[PDB]
This record gives sequence, structure tokens and C-alpha cells, in this order.
Amino acid sequence: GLPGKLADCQERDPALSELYLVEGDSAGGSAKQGRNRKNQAILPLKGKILNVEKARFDKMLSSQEVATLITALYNPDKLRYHSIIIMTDADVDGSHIRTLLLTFFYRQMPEIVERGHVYIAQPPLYKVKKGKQEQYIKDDEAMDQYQRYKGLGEMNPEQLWETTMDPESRRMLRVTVKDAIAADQLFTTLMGDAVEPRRA
Amino acid sequence: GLPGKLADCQERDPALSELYLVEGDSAGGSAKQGRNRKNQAILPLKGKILNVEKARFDKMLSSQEVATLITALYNPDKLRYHSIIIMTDADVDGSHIRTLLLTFFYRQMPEIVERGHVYIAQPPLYKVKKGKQEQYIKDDEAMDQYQRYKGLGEMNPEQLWETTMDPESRRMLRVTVKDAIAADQLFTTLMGDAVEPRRA
Amino acid sequence: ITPVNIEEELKSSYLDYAMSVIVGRALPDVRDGLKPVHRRVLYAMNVLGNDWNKAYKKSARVVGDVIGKYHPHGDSAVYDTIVRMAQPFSLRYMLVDGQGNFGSIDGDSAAAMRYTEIRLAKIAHELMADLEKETVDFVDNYDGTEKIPDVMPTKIPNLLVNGSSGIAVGMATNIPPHNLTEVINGCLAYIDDEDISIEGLMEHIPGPDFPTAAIINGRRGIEEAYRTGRGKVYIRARAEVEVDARETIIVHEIPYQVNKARLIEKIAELVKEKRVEGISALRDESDKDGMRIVIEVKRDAVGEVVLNNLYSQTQLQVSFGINMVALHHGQPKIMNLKDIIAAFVRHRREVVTRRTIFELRKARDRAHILEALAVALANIDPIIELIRHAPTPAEAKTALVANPWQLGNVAAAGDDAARPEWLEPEFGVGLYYLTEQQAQAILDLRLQKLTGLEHEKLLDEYKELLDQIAELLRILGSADRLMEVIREELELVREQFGDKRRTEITAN
Amino acid sequence: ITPVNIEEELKSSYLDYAMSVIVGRALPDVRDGLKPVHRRVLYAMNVLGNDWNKAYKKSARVVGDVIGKYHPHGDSAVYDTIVRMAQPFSLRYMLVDGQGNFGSIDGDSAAAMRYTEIRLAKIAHELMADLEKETVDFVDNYDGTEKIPDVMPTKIPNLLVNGSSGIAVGMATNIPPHNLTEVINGCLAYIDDEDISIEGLMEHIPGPDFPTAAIINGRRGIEEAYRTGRGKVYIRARAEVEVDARETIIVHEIPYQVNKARLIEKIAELVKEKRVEGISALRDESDKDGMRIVIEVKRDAVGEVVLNNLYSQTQLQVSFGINMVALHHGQPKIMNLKDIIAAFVRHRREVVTRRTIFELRKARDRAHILEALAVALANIDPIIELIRHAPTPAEAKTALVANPWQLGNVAAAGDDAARPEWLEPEFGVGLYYLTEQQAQAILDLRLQKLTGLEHEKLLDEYKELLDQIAELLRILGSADRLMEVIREELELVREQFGDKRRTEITAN
DNA sequence: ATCATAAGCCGTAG
DNA sequence: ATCATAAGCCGTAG
DNA sequence: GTACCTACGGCTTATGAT
DNA sequence: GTACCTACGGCTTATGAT
Ligand SMILES: O=c1ccc2ncc(=O)n3c2n1C[C@H]3CN1CCC(NCc2cc3c(cn2)OCCC3)CC1
Repeated sequence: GLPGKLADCQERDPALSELYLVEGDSAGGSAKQGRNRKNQAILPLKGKILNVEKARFDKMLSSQEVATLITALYNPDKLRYHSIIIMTDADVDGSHIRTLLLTFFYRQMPEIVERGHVYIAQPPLYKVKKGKQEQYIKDDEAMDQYQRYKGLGEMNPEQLWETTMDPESRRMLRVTVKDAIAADQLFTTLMGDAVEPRRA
Repeated sequence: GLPGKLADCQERDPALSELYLVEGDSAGGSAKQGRNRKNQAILPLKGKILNVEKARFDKMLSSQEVATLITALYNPDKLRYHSIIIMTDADVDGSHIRTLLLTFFYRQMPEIVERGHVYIAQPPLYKVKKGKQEQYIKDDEAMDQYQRYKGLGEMNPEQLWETTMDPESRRMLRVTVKDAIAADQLFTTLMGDAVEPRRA
Repeated sequence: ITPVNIEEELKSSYLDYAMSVIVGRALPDVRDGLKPVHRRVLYAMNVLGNDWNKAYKKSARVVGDVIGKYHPHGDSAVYDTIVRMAQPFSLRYMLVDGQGNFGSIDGDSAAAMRYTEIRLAKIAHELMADLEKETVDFVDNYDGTEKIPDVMPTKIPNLLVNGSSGIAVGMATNIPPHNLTEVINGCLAYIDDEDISIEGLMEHIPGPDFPTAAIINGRRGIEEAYRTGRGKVYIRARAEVEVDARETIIVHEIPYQVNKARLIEKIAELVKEKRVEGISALRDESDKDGMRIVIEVKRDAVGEVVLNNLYSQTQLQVSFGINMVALHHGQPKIMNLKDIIAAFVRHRREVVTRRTIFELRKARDRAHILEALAVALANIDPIIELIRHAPTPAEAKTALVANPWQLGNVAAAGDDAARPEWLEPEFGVGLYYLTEQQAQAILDLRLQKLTGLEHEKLLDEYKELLDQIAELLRILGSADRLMEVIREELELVREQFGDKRRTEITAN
Repeated sequence: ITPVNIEEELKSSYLDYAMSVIVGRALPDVRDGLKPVHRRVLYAMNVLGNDWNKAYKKSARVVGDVIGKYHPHGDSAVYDTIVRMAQPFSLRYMLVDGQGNFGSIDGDSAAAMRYTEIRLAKIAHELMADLEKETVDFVDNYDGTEKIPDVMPTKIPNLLVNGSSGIAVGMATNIPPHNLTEVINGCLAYIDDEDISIEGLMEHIPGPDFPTAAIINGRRGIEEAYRTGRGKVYIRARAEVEVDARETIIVHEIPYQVNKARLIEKIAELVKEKRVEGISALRDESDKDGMRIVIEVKRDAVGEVVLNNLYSQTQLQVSFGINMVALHHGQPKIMNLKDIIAAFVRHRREVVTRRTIFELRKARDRAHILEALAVALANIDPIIELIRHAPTPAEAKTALVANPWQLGNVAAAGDDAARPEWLEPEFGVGLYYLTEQQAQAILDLRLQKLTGLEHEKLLDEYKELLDQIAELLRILGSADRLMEVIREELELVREQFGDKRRTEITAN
């Protein structure tokens, strides 16, 4: 839990540190080797995670390392790591595991999502090189107007520091709780899942 | 121990069954799929085994599945599997692990070695095909007088039955205990090992 | 720089995932019935240059090449797919002929990927016949540096012969195998008459077929399956009672996709729990002469009641959920038999037409070059002086272009169509002119071409090309010739790879 | 059939194992200093066609190819060897330039073999220069269907530059790195004088060199190591005391092959156990400007006594067991410096001689063909009539063979040596005769060769080949020219890839 | 006397 | 006051 | 998607014993 | 050298509950 994977920072005062979540060994290596060593933290994961709605059982627990490291769970009491960020690759499995983590946070601790602590990262998508001309492209539209990285565990750590985790150049993204709706109900019912993909 | 790996036969009267020892998953599959299902048995292994002289400690025990399956260990009391055979590939690691198993048997249970129960197998070495002309070659001298299999887990199981475990065509080999000498002492002393390889 | 974002974002992300699983991972196609993984593996084995009549190759080369160039999704999945294609008892017509330990019905896993050897089988080259003649479109790879065929130029209706079983996000599919000669007969019947009903097809195609034979009970199941698209069907093992001159049960063959060891252990458990009556022991005698399970009937029992109790409670009778779903033009659609056959025939027509156009154009260009080569071989001497005087090869080419030629009487086809399209009417009006392409073709001769044994060869090749291009223009002419050709090819395929039924459908 | 066998069998079996580990697994060679694994990997990367100035490639292709064709010993070992070659801080001069997560000094393992990319570095092609010109022998692969070079045609004394560390059954080896320019200077000094002593070499080569710099204490160690073949040497970290305008310890660089995290944790443990005195905390500030560890001196302490206590008990000072063992002609022999240098120079002489012979023979055959081609270009007309009349190409060849030729005066070299050896004295006695090879060479002309711009080109090529073969015969003539050439090549290699010392040897 | 609920398995993928 | 014994680590391999 | 167990020799540290 | 954990839908069996 506390040993093994989590490599915390030197700072201990909350409301100033950061935390990340990535795929374990392909990414965590470069993440550790390229991060800052003052107010940064990394928690690698393993593969995928079970849904919370499709199989809800308060005894069903395998990893639980998040619930052990972030707080004691009753979230208002302990409030460590006042800012957490989700990094994941740009492929489709990235979006899948992103959806799983977001539904976990929304259906286990609504307050930590409401007060605006969860953040989403934006890794680049293409690197264009015409001799001296270098260019970072982050989305499809930019590439359209103008090498393809299919995993964070593929670029040099210094490039990772330059493009993703620089407090001067990173472009994060914040989440809100606008309304109380039932999209997460059509998430897993086998009927909405069968009717919702009607994108003609 | 008794479950998991060992797949015994239908016969239960001792002094009529057989037992084999091979590398685990590459070989045991074809061994099971090609053997006989009346009086045959298979016990796959894992990798290598620790020496008995270089590190002798009656508490040092990791697998011990042999000592659990063959008898209860005090070998005269229970005497099941009155005939055991050692199969291993024809490469150099085969000879290495063969030496390790033989020194184990010689330095743990001298009686089972003395009464002539341990056997060594002789897998073929080459297959020559000139149109219709088929030929099995077992040693270097035969190949000299006249495809190369670098593992038992490479040939078809029916070929294995035809060439290695047929009670009509197999060519086994028996071991004896002629004298009480100290070659197994020069086995591991770092001085004999340094002087003995003087094969000019 | 942290712009505010709504939570609705979630939906978008998740939605994207769906659109990438239904289209490109699980659901096969109606035109050739191949998941993209199988497609890329076969294409890689063909490009590597590994046919059936050659020596084997290690799995490491093929797996590494596929992971490197085309399919960037790890290794275990690809090797498992190869092992699945190589098993005899899991496909009606295997595609990858292998050598090694590919497991067996006992549920034992295959050997490591550093021992086995693989190559293509004779039926594999029938899937990929005429691939280089520009019959299908090419799509870029993950980084856009190579090419991959979209759909294979098939000759076998693979979707009905092998079937598939995949699970998407919102959909799911399942199709049984069939027999080859019966499907070919059905296709020929549909080519004979376009407006056939389901009765005739169900008369030509009796029902499914399995790799390991069995017995099927109901007809209502397969009828409702072929007519609508959904249904259930029962699979029953084959066994019989026997008494010597006590009773004994012998089992020869088990249903589709059933572990034998799990079955034996579950029956032992049932006997131990006393839930079933009349079983004393249980023995196995499976050898190289067929599978054979023996069960000793407890004394003073009819046994047949025991047999029915087993059929009721044992895996010896298992259900199967036929449900046909596949992609039609990039969208899942529940499709019955007639639609599949129509789609196959349309694909075949398209492929034949495109191949014919390609070969026509190629023979056209070849004949166009050889005409000028023959004309140059006619007048030999003045070309020699014109080259010897001209210092520059470029100037010699231009001088060859500038003047007309004599066109000796031993030289002097159809009314037209012996010349390409992009050739302007100012070439070849005996009067004759040349072209830079023809010019360098002439400049690239040898001295072997100037004997009394190549002139006749050139004349022969020219006549042969004329006949060939005439025949190709005719086969493009009217649809009747095209349909006759498709008929002949299907009949040849039927005669080559035919076989006999294995299962047996008994009416209830 | 069970023949009785003695137990002595054991010995034989075990003995075989020994003979296969000492020769072909661990101990490197004296001529190029490469384990067989490195050899086969480099040869595979070269045959695959992956040079340094091209795009990268995935590790899967290379690993799969090596496992498939040459090295049948699994996958993990090969990939670990590649990752080891690709690290900067574990070799003085890396060989495989890569891109990805290759670990770091922290002890973190590298990424999976489906993410990284690799290619050769500029220094790699200097190991394999002139490989195709028949300079070394070829040995069959595991099944006898391919070829592998035995020893590489090296240009760099790799054994002294990189060293190795292997453990055999009865032996064990260990060699430190060095610097390149110093070894080249030593080799040049040995070429200048054959009977040099150890004093001069030890004057040209001061001592070892490490990838991460450090400080070395003793001279007796390296002296006894180079003179005999065994010895010990101490490695000491670099640190210093500092006080602002309290005391503080700053550490810049650590010894060779020491985990940083383990060191930090062990020091924390020592402080916690009170075994060492005067340490309050411990912080790290390693960034992209060099490694930097900070230790806060406990107030009222000299600190230098703390520094000496650390040097006594901490990994900051570690020993190293220099022990030189390698293969000379297939047998392990403890060898000193002079022997290594002599072996390298002998290998270089042999390679140069063989390459020169090969190029001589090739240029010879080329000139022999071009002579007859020029003679045929001289007389153009009678050959045209002789071909036009002769119907059969074989008969035309024979007719060209049968008659002599005129040898026009515009056609009419050295006294001899412009003709191959296996040519009999009855060809080319102006009188002149031909040969079937020359005959078909003439019959394989084109019409481009008959302009006023190729005659001068043929004359030029002929003169150039004459000059080249004369020069090659001279360089084969006397040893002095050979030694001059080796000197020039070594000086060029020195000037290309030179650099500066990193460590610093301080006398005790 | 009948029914809502919870578990295994099949195949490409983290 | 000195010594026999037991543990980690380095690199190609199951 | 990821962790443990073995062999080979030559170096250290760590620990209780004449 | 080798074992465990997850996602996606449609089928069964197994079990205690109106
Ligand atoms: O055997 C075990 C047992 C437990 C275990 N736990 C975790 C784990 O990661 N692993 C565990 N394992 C082992 C290993 C899984 N192993 C599977 C094979 C793989 N091989 C990679 C490979 C092989 C080849 C490739 C590419 N990649 O291309 C060329 C042909 C061969 C390496 C990881």
C-alpha cells in the first residue's frame, strides 16, 4: 500500500503537492525519471479495474490501494493531496480506463469531485520535424490545419517534462458536477448500451 | 504435491508401473498426449534444482515434490514405483540437469540406486528423409557412418510414442554403484573444478 | 492554463471506445468473414514469402514481424489466435498447418512460441488468389507507412464455412460451421435462378456441421434460425447400451467445445454425491483409434434410464444459441442466409471485373511496346548508321523520334483496341511514327535479338497477345460470359476440396 | 533392450557441459572481445539492413529475427543484453543507439520490448568494416542452413576499451575500461618498436577509465595488475566540505555500478541505528545539471571525521578485482597487456592481407572481361554479319570462338599480371583469341555502347584498373607499405572518435 | 408450491 | 582477544 | 497487465564461536 | 523456468427467498 509503488515527494504540507495515475511499468519508469523531486507524486496501476455499478459489493475489493493512499475513507475528515491528475495514453483503451476511473470517483466520493480537485491531462499527439522546424501537435484538428506516440512509455523523460508536467507549459483540464443525471445509469443496463450507440 | 502436476496411471500394484521426469510445459504436454494410459506416469519439473553438496541444509527445501510423491522418506519402508526413468533433451543443459538429479539420488537414497531402479532414456538425435527413405539416428557416430531435434517438446506425440516410450522399441539404460569413490567430492570444491578440466 | 470543462466530456470519451470495438475488433464481415487480426496475420505470412510447399519456419519470426509492421497490440493475443487457427478440432477447415504441441481436447495449453513451426495450407492460397492484380483497396497502417488490403479476394464463402464468435460492446454474434460442397451447390442454385425462396436453399443445405460429429434433435431450431436470424439448437452425444453374449455404456464422441477431463471429474462428483444412481466405476481407453469412454452399469439396472438421467443432468447434451450478426457496409445488421449468399456473389462479380480490366491494360501496354520493337528489327542497317553518327544518346533518341520509317513489307491486326487509351491519334498512322518510350525500348536491345530464331518468337507472341486481348474484351462484353466463368470456377473449387458429412440430423 | 551401464557415465555428461560453457557462452576473445551473443546480434542487425542514418525500428523485429535464425536460447536473455548495450552509464562507448525508457542509475528496469526503438551507432560500422570481402571464416548455424562470421574484422581494440565480466564453470574474468586515444597511442608506439618494455606502455597508458568519473587511490594495484594479470584497485567517490560565508557535504558522482536508492536507504539506516555520528538529515537535488546529494552536518562537528567514517563504512569506497582471462586459440590463458596488443596487431595484419588479395582478384577478372569487350567494339561490322548469318545463338558463340580477330590499330599494358591465373597460355597471344565467357560477354551488349561517348569511358576504366592492380601488387610486395597503411588507418580512427579523460588518478 | 438472484465459460484485449 | 560461517551482487541461461 | 525460483566464481559485510 | 487479476453479452446451473 504505502510502500511498494507510491513514491511521494519531500513536501508534506497539503494543498501544495500533486499526484498522478498511469499504467504501471511502461510509463511509471519515465514518469519517475523525468518528474520533479519536490512536490510530485506517482502511483502506477495494473491493467484495468472492475466497474462499481456492474458489480457492487462492499466486500468486493482486490487492490484498494487508492482508497488506502489518498485518504482513510467519510472523505471530509482527511483531505491530503488537494490536487490529483489523471494521465493516460491517447489510444482507445486510454479513454476506456478514463471512463472507469471517473465513474469510480463520481460514485464513491462525490465531494472530492464537486470541490474541483480532479484534473485531466492533455499529452501531445504528433511530432513534426522538417529539418530544424520542430512542432508539437496535440489534437487531430491541429494536425489537419498544419511520428505518432502510442504510449507515454515511449518518449524520452525530458520530452515528458517539457510537454506534460511543466508548471509553465502544461495544459490541464478541470471537471465539474453540473447536474444530477442518469447517464451513469445507462452506463451498464444492457438496454441503453444496446440503444445508445445509434450514431448514424 | 499429489495433485497439480502428477498424473498417475490406472494400475496401482507396484513393481509394474513406470515414472518419468522432464521439463515442465514444453515437454509434459506431448508426454501426456502421447503416452499410454494404463501403467505410465509423468512428473514435470521447473527449471533447475539446487545442489545437495554445495548447500546442504535439512531445512533448505523448496519443491520437495519428488520426496513427497515417490515415497515417504527411510526408503526401505515404502517402495512404490519400482522403476523410474530420467528423460531430458540432448543439448548440454540436459546433461547438466542429469548430473544434478543423479547426484541427488546418490547422496540422498543409496539403496534405491543400488538395487537397480533408476534408468536413463535415449532419445533420437536426427531424422533423415530421402523421399521415401526415412531414418532415425540416435548418436553422432551413426550420423557419421550414414532435421535436428533440440528438445522433446518439438516432435509430434505419435513420434514420441514410436521412438522413446514403446515397450517394444525403446532402448533404455541401467545404472550401477560399482565402487565408493570421491568423484562427487571433486564435484564442488573449487579446486578440483579448477584442475579437472585439463582435457588437452 | 486550466479551462473549465463540463462533465459531459465522459460520454464523448466512452462513445469513442464503442465505435472502435464494433468496427475493428470483434464483428467479422459478410464478404469474407475474417476479423482484422486473421487478415493481417495471413497478409504477413504471404508477404514474408512462406507458401505451403516449402520448409517450415519458427513462430518467433512471424509473431515478431506481425507485431512490428501491422498489428501493434502485444504478443499473447496474436500467438493465441495462431494456435487457435492451427487446431484441427476447433475449425472445420484449418488454415495454418503446424508442427509441434498445439494442445488437444484435454484442455492442455499449447507449447511456448519458441518450439512450434508453422506454414500455410493448400486452402489458404485460395483465400488470397490474385492479390497483386489490383483487385481491392489499400489502407494505411498505424503510422501511415505501409499498406494493408481491406477485404480479401476470396473464392470460398468463409463466413458460412467457419463462422465466428465475438462479443462487442452492445452486440454479440455466433454462427455454426457448415459443409463445403453443400454451400457450393446452394450458390450454384442461386446463380441458376435469382428469385429462389428459402425452401429450395433449405433443401440443398440440410443443416450445420461440426468438426467432431454429434447428433442433432430438433428441426424447428435450425428452421427458425435460418429464416429469421435467431434460434437455439440442441447437441447430443453418441452412445449406446451393450451386453456381452452385464450392461455397459460406451461413448465415442462428445459435443462441440467440451473439456473431457472436466466432464469425467464432474461425473465422478455426481456419482460420489449419490445424486445419480446406477454407476459403479468409470474408465477411459482413448487411443489412436478414436475416443472411447467406458462406464460400468451397476448390476440390476436397465441402464437406459441411467442414460436418460445423464442426458438430463450431464454436459452430454448442451444447447447452442445461433445468432447471426455481421457488418454489411460498416454497420451491424442481423442477416439471414439469402442475404449472405447475395453479398458473396456480388463481391465475386466485382473482383472478376476488376481483375479482367487490369490484365487487359497490361497486355495492351506489352503489345504496344513489342510493335515498335518489331518495326525496329525490320530496318536494321539505317538505325546502325544513325546511331554511329549521332554522338549523344539523347540526340540519337531525338533523331529516331524525328523521322518516319519505311515499315518493310514483311512486317505488315484488329480494327482497333490494340493500342492504349492515353496514346494520342498522332502515332502509328506504310507510314509510321515512334514515341520516346518506344525509342528507349529500341535503344535497349541486345545482339541475341538479331538471329533467325527470335523473329518467329516475336511474331508468335504478337499473335498470342492479339488473341488474348480479343478474348478479354469479349469477356468484358456481355454478362452471360461472366456468369459462365464464375460458374466454372466455383465448380472447380467444389471438385478440388470436397468431402463428406460428419454429423447426422435426426428428426424429433 | 536394457544394456548394463557403469555409473562413471555421470562424469562424461558433466564434462561435456563444461566444454560448452567455457568456449561458447561467457569468456570473450582476445582478438575482438565479444561474447557470441553480441556477435550474432550485431550480425543480424547488419543483415537486416538497419544502418545509423535511417529510421528506427521496433525491438520486436530484431529480437524475433535473432531468435529465429541464429541464437536459439529464448528471448529474455537477448533483450536484456540489448538493453545493457544501449545504456550510456554502463559502457564507455555505447554501440546500440536507442529511444525509449532504458532505465537509469536508480535501478529501475527498462520498458517492455514493444515500445522501445533501436538502431546502430556510428562506431558500430567500424567494428564491421569490410565484412563482405571474404576476410574471415564462416561457421554453420544450429541446423547447418546459414552462415555466421567467426571473428569480426575489427578496427578498434574492443577488449581493452569496453572489457567484460563473465563467470564460467572453473574460471572467471573481469577487465576495466580504458580511453581510446591512449590505447591508440600505445599501439602506435608498439608498431614503432617491436621490443618495447612495460615501462613505455605504462607511460603512454596511465590507467583505467570509467563511464562515471571517480578518484583512484593506489598505483601498486594497477601496476601489479598490468604486469602480472591479477590485482585489486580502490574506487573513491568525489565529495567536499563546505560552509557558507554551518558545514554541509555535497556529493557529485558515485563509484562504478552502485545503486543510488540503495545507498540512500542504507545511510538512512546507519543514521537510525546510531552506528555513525554527526548526520542530521539527508536530501537529494538531482536534476538535469548533474547528480547532487546533500547531507547536513550535525552542529558542532568537524565533518571531515564524519567523512572518513563514511569512507570507511559506506559504499562510497569500493574495491575492484582486476583479473584478465580470455581465449587465445580456443583455450583460457591469463594474459597481460603486451600479449593483447600483439594479438590485435597480428589480427589486423591478417585482415588487411586477405582483403587486398580479394580486391586484386576482383579487379583482375573485371579487366579481363573489359579487354575482350573493347576488342569486340573495335571490329563492329563483321560481327554483325557473322551473327545475322548464324541462326543459332550457340552456333554464333562457337563461330565467334573459332576464328582469330584483326585487333585494329586503334586498340593497341603491363608486362604481365593483367590476366587471371586460371587462364591458360593459349588465349590472347595483332593476334588474339577469345573465350566462351568473353563470347557471351560480347553477345550481351546493348546499342547504347555504340556511340562516341562510351569508347572514351572504356579506355578510362581500363587505365584506371591497370593503375589500381599495379598499386595492389605493390602493397602486397613489401611489408613496409603494409605497416604504413595500418599506421595511417589507426591514426585516422584516432582522429575521428577521440575524447578526453573523465576519471583522475591521484597518487597515494 | 414457484421465482428473483448470483455464480462460471466461451475469445481479443489491458 | 581473533575466527569459522553465512549472506548479497555482478551476467548468460532454465 | 504484471514477480518469484534456480546455476556458475570472486568480492564485500554480518555474526556468533575458541 | 513458470500463474493470477480485470472488460465486454448470452447461455447454463446453483440457492435460498414469497
Ligand atoms: O511464467 C510466468 C509466471 C508468472 C508471471 N507473472 C508475471 C509476468 O509478467 N510473467 C509471468 N510469467 C512470465 C511473464 C509473462 N511473460 C510472457 C511471455 C513474454 N514474452 C515476450 C515476447 C516474446 C517474443 C516476442 C515479443 N515478446 O517477439 C519475438 C518472439 C518471442 C514475457 C512475459
